[PDB]
This record gives sequence, C-alpha cells and structure tokens, in this order.
Amino acid sequence: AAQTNAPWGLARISSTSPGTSTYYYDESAGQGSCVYVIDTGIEASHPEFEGRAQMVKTYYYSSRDGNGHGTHCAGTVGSRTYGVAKKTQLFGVKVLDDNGSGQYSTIIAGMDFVASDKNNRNCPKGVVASLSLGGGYSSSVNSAAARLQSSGVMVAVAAGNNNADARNYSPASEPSVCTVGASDRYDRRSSFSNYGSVLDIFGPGTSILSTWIGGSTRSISGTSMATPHVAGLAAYLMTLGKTTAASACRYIADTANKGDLSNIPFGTVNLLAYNNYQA
Ligand code: NA
Repeated sequence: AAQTNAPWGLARISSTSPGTSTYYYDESAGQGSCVYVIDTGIEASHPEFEGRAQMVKTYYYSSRDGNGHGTHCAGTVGSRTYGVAKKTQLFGVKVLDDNGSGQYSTIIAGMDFVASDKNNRNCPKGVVASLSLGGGYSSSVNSAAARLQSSGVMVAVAAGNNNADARNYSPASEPSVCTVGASDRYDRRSSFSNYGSVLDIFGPGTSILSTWIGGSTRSISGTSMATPHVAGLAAYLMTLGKTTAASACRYIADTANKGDLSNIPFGTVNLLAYNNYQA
C-alpha cells in the first residue's frame, strides 16, 4: 500500500533515500497490535484516530489531553494520515499534566500500570509502549522502564533534547529499552537531539506534522516526535511477525539504513529506522 504526499518522516522510514514523498507500507498496518502512549493523554475523539484510541488511565483530575503533546505522539504512532501503523489500537496513559510536566513517582506508576493492564487487553500481535518524556538520571525511573520491557512490552523512549550525552538522562539511559534519537529531513542529526553510546536508533524528529487537540493538526519538533515513529514501526513489524517485543529494538537496528546520517558524533550509532518494505 502507498500513501502519496505523506509527511516527510513517514516517507523517510520506507525509503532508502531522503526527499521522497510516498509512504509505502504493508496493508496489515499494525492491525492486532497495541501501543500505549504514556504522555499528556490523547484526544481519543479526533477523527484521525477513527475510533482506535482510548484513554485507559489518568493520574490527574481529567483523563484528557489539555496540552496536545500526547495527541501528537499518538498520531505519529497510528493516526490515519500521520501515523506509521495505521490500524493499530492506541491506549492513552496520562502521566503528564496539561503543562507537559510530571513527577517521577507518577511516571513510574504509569509504567507499572501498563505492564499489568496489558494482561486484560486483546493484543494478539504484541504490545508497545511509547515514552516521549524524560528528565535527569534516576535509577528508579530506569528500573521502571526495565520492568516494563521485561513484562513483554516493547519499550521505546526519547533520547532527550539537550544536544548532550544521553547517559545523563532517564529513562533514556536504561540499556534494556530502545532509546531513540532525532533526525531532520536532510538526513542530519536534529540540532537538539541527544547522542551517545546509549542511543539505539534514530528516527524523524524535526518538523513533524501530526494530530493536535481541538481536532487540529500541527508540526513540532523533538526526540518526542522521533520516538513514536519507532514505536509505530515496532508495532507494524510485530504484526507482520518479523520480530517480537523482546527483540524489536535489535531487529530495527539490524535492518536500519546505515551510515546515511550527518553530524553523528563518534561513538553514536549511525542508524535510521527503515521498514524495508518491498512490493
Ligand atoms: Na537500549
């Protein structure tokens, strides 16, 4: 299947060169998989989700996304027009407030919540969690991510937007999860993206068009945006039966486009997520 005039990031992940505008993917499109978006929430009613999204838990007064960040990431995972895995089921976990902020203890709890909750959902193809958040190093946060991964959920986390070594950030620095860096439409490491040996893979993260609250859309940038392309990709691949939760991160690195990125510091992988789609 192909999506013509797609957002640049979707085209990039199904291509072997930058500057294309078509997103080629298998029609299964993630059907049967589930992706947890652990963020500000998701505006489930957005037409773009076509009834495939729902809030399952909030750590605040409302289960809603008063910010839009969560909605945006969610859309990159699996919205109709803007998503990687167009037929995936989405679940929202609101650990972030409407200002886009949250305490570690609540983030931890949201993670522990997903590892249990998945037990009562029908996700035949596998389960993915996308965490577009992070702060200063915390072995507790790290350990929460490791548990989530250990439970059988494919965990993808943002590397952080400090133009610094991700080893100093959490959950970015947790080795057992998939740490995602950002790139731009010219195949350059995004100027804000973190780097370092802890990174696993890069994805499109500068100028990413996606859903927004109020039934709108907008373009924003960050490792937050790249994260969902990888989470969406993992769901897609799981559905196809190419890989599993415990082995998605490695598989994506194994089949990525290699050495194509510029501005990559020595010691950081030069790998760009790629779906290897072939008609
Ligand atoms: Na890792």
